[PDB]
Amino acid sequence: SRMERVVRERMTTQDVEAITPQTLINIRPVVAAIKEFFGTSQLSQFMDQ
Amino acid sequence: APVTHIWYFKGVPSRLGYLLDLAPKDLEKIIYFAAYVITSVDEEMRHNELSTLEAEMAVERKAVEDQRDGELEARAQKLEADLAELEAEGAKADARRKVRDGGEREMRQIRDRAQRELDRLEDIWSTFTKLAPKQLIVDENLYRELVDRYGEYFTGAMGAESIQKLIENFDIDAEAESLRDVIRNGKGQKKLRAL
Amino acid sequence: LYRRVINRNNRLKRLIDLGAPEIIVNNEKRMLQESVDALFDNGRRGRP
Amino acid sequence: QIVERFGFSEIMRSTLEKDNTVGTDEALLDIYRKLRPGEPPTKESAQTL
Amino acid sequence: KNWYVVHTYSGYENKVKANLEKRVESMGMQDKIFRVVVPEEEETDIKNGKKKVVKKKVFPGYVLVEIVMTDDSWYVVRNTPGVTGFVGSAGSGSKPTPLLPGEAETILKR
RNA sequence: UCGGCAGGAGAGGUA
DNA sequence: GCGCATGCTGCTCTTCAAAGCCACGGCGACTGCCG
DNA sequence: CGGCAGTCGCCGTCTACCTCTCCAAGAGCAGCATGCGC
Repeated sequence: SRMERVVRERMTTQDVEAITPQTLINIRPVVAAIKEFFGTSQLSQFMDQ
Repeated sequence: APVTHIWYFKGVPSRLGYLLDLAPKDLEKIIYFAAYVITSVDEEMRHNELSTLEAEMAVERKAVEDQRDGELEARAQKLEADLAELEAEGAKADARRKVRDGGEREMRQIRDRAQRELDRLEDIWSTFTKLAPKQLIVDENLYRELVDRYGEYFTGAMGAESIQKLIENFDIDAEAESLRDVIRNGKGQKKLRAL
Repeated sequence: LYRRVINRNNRLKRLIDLGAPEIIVNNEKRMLQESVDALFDNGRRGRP
Repeated sequence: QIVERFGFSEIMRSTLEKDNTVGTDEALLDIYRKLRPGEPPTKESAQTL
Repeated sequence: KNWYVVHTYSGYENKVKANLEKRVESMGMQDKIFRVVVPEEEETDIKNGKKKVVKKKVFPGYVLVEIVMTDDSWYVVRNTPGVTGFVGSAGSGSKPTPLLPGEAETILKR
């Protein structure tokens, strides 16, 4: 959803005929969310062995 | 710019509101730039300039009435003339009844415009006759008008500098003996408020 | 919270000593008041 | 319609004869000056809210 | 109906001006906004001849914008990637207060 | 004689 | 073979958006609100 | 004007000890470095 908001906001400030799917997509929010869940979270717990 | 300590205004109760005799909502509006307040009022010049200002106000009252009746007479002239010259020569007089209602709504258009103006003048005057210190006033429009026409004799602003001004012009003894007099001979809930 | 107060105070000083219209100065004064209020007690009024 | 459907019970009759808002546009305005305070109520915004 | 004010970030004035001028047409409201002016003043200064002209914005953080305002105008000039709000209000910002003729003229003339 | 360090948040446990 | 022009990744700097979110008991002021 | 009752916001909720992991991000802006053309 964050990436979708970014692409929607950036689709209206660029010039047409030079817009490609690779220039509209930002990966940083998704990897940030993934690495924040798998790290500092209350449900992904240190395993006891 | 001066600021206000949070401990002495956002408490239970509000000590600043108890000292200045102001509701906490009024204090919150004044401090955070959402309403005006009247710090001081020179009552001698609003005593000896009263009837003179009232006479100028009656001059504008009469001039607005004269304007209204002037263009109502000239609109009824145009009406009478055109209507009697073109009383549905070809078609049905329902069109001239539609423009009968439309001419009645033209008279009431200029009549409600003169009523609106009368109300503006009335409220301006009323506010300029009931202006005591520590009285909160909202609506930028009115304030600006009062400061344009009757600029002097009335002073006030918004922000913490106007509460510093209210605190500086404060008399502890008079309020203290007033509260003691109220508690001494009083009942109901005003005695509780004084306590 | 000190850095915020200093930044708002510096911007207010520079804007006051420039001849700015009243609306902008009032906005800056409100923002400085909020910053000081948050410095002394954070969360008492509004959101933290 | 309401009284025809919710007439087997009496609490709905009571509520019916004490709303004083008969009208979908004025009911839209009613909940508009409730969910969005301070804002000026326009039937179109209440319809969309 | 008159010149209003908008509040951008620190240093984000020319990007708000650019994004707004692009979204004037790209969006579709070409008859609402008219002129976008980022207040700026030529700071007289030289370093032994080499000039700099510091971009001393006469109002650091704000961008006056002449516009008509009804419904969609508030929306377009509030979601631009950079603007923070419509600085100017009577307590609840229900109808932003416009700049006063005089001050507006003496700002545009500087 | 140079030279030389110690804050917050979350989770799980024992009495 | 030399001169021009255009993009590497470290470093620096500055903070409103906006959805996301959903115990319990005691007390005291207070505030619209009905009457 | 005058009671008034609901409402909302602000206070308080046992002591000592052990082990582990994680801590702003994005965008602009350098001072060079490598390719292409005559």
